[PDB]
Amino acid sequence: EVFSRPEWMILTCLPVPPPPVRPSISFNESQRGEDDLTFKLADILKANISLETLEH
Amino acid sequence: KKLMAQIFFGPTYYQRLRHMVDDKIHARARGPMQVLTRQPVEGRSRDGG
Repeated sequence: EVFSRPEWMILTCLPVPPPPVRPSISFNESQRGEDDLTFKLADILKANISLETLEH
Repeated sequence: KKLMAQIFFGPTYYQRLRHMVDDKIHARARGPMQVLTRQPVEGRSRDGG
């Protein structure tokens, strides 16, 4: 009832892990190096906007 | 003094192998840490733990 209601197995609001989980290994000034997770999250984000603009 | 024993003395072809101690010896007392895990890095070269 308090800690794991079955409805929470289904995701509606996705937590975004902060940079220390997905460190941007930023070498030089004119370059960066985003973590795999940072790309996959941008993929989630991209797919989501696609859906939200499509349904609206 | 003569050793009581007689030794099996003679030439034998020995090879010098590629692992020299001074290329292996490693010590660390605080040094570089990984970005993600914030734990010591790996390897003699990288000043690892």
